[PDB]
Amino acid sequence: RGFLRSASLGRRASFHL
Amino acid sequence: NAVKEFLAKAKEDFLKKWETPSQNTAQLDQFDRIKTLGTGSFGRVMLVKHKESGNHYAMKILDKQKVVKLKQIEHTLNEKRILQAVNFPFLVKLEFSFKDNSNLYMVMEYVAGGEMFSHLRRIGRFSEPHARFYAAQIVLTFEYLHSLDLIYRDLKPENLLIDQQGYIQVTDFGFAKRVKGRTWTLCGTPEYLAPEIILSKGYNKAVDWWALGVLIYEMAAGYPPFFADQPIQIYEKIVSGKVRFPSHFSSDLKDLLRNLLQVDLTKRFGNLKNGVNDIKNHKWFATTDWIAIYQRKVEAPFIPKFKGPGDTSNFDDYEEEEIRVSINEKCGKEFTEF
Ligand SMILES: Nc1ncnc2c1ncn2[C@@H]1O[C@H](COP(=O)(O)OP(=O)(O)NP(=O)(O)O)[C@@H](O)[C@H]1O
Ligand SMILES: [Mg+2]
Ligand SMILES: [Mg+2]
Repeated sequence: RGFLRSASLGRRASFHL
Repeated sequence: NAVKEFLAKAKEDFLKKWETPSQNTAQLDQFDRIKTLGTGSFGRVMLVKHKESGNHYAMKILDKQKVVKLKQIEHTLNEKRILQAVNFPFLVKLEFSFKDNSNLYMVMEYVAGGEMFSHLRRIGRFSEPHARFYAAQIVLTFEYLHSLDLIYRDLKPENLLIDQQGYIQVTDFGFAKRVKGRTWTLCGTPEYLAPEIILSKGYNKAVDWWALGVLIYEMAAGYPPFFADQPIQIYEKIVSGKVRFPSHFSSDLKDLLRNLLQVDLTKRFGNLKNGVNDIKNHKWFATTDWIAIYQRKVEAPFIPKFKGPGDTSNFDDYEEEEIRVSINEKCGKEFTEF
């Protein structure tokens, strides 16, 4: 519920470390 | 007892196909590569057609050298072992599997609709009846996967495929793991991590129910509930325990999300005494016919554009690159197990 930014709406990538 | 014995019989088929996994059962010349459906550092996913049967399938190729390099063999071990031992209408069917020089292969049923991510982003946001339709399939899938001691650990619209009739086909089992107690592997996606995974503590199957609460939120609003400019701010919001709902969220949806997105592990739905029936009996699923969803008798609120077979209109063309083959077997000793 904030100001939407295009980077957060892109395809998210999984990870593991 | 009618559903208690069905899952009990499903655990038998699992443990049977689990102890003695399948073996290589095709050749790469049986399927020609039509177009690339996806790609990545570990490998690629191509749309191939059966030259001996005349039908299309989804061939996921994984570069054997790169898998050894990226420290992911065990994830390819479990993903191949789980995808052959499970069977569910909402899980993908591994039709064929065969190892080769420089590559490993997995022929899965071709899902013609692509990721849910693209449709959600294109449409903007789903309606609550539209999202309730997709959430129910995840609940019945998590109920069946949890009965087999499996944790998915990576629920997000990028790994949810919409089949030809509007139903969900789950694909990515990279972080899937059969475990009875707890686990401590930090994996997933920042926006979907449960607060215990963030605090570097031990977590159980309840993290799959936190992801369901985030997933329902993103489908009904068009954006995840925890997003920020830096990943550290996202981890701060998740553990804080504050969620702001949009104006158009129904009061029943706000209640179900408050139970799913519960930082307190002792109050989170799905991890209580009544188990999965905490969620299926909620007032939000009060229009959902669960047996009709499983039998796939409910009309889908959305059908992917499938005017003809072989159309990748819902996927992205990317760049088409052939697979590099070697004369020297790049198969490591661990790849024998596959
Ligand atoms: N059975 C299938 N039918 C249709 N498309 C598929 C199928 N399996 C995979 N894909 C496509 O291939 C893409 C990659 O899937 P996936 O197995 O998650 O790759 P990955 O190893 O997880 N890399 P990542 O992009 O981070 O998920 C998916 O997003 C789909 O577009
Ligand atoms: Mg994935
Ligand atoms: Mg993955």
